[PDB]
Amino acid sequence: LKPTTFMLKYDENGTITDAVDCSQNPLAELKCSVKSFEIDKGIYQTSNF
Amino acid sequence: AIPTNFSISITTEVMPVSMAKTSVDCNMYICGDSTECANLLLQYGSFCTQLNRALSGIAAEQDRNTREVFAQVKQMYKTPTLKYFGGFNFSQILPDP
Ligand SMILES: *[C@@H]1O[C@H](CO)[C@@H](O[C@@H]2O[C@H](CO)[C@@H](O[C@@H]3O[C@H](CO)[C@@H](O)[C@H](O[C@H]4O[C@H](CO)[C@@H](O)[C@H](O)[C@@H]4O)[C@@H]3O)[C@H](O)[C@H]2NC(C)=O)[C@H](O)[C@H]1NC(C)=O
Ligand SMILES: *[C@@H]1O[C@H](CO)[C@@H](O[C@@H]2O[C@H](CO)[C@@H](O[C@@H]3O[C@H](CO)[C@@H](O)[C@H](O)[C@@H]3O)[C@H](O)[C@H]2NC(C)=O)[C@H](O)[C@H]1NC(C)=O
Repeated sequence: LKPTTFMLKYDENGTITDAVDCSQNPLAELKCSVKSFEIDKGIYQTSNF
Repeated sequence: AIPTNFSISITTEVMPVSMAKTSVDCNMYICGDSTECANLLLQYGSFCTQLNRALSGIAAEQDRNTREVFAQVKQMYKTPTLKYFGGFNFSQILPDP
């Protein structure tokens, strides 16, 4: 186990249906920042470096 | 009274359209090279998130201002080779190859 950050989608019936890493690629971290699974085109600012 | 002769005036006009868009890293400023600040900042939360959204939102408008003024033509026209047109010497307003 490793200290990470995930993001979980619950359904109507309180079931974990989908997850995402915040560490594997910049694309998933974009999903972590905007807090959405589907992302339209464009640039989006995220955290610093 | 009715005027007979006339004159022709050219009057200048100055208007601002934009402003230098900025950006601020938090930890370079509010922390400033110390990890323990960054070990303390996370109690306050993602205020770095909201201000980056705000300042970039200003930055989107600054390009939006310039674009909404200028980008109105749809053909990129060519400057003619002549610059003097029947007493109309455009030698100061047109560019020069
Ligand atoms: C439309 O308007 C433009 C306005 O710029 C005008 O162009 C200018 O014309 C004058 C002459 O009428 C030019 O002045 C001369 O240009 C030549 C070439 O550069 C220079 O060598 C000359 O310098 C010598 O001669 C002078 C007097 O004998 C000396 O004082 C000097 O030290 C040199 O010995 C002289 O400067 C000027 O350069 C142009 N400028 C431009 C940007 O073209 C044009 O004539 C007008 N046309 C019409 C049809 O109205
Ligand atoms: C969340 O859970 C509820 C129940 O725990 C789910 O409702 C159930 O959905 C199924 C699928 O449609 C239903 O089965 C069908 O019912 C219809 C109508 O009676 C019948 O014609 C079909 O042949 C089939 O049997 C089931 O009846 C229904 N039960 C209840 C109590 O509503 C619901 O779909 C779940 N939703 C999610 C997003 O998980």
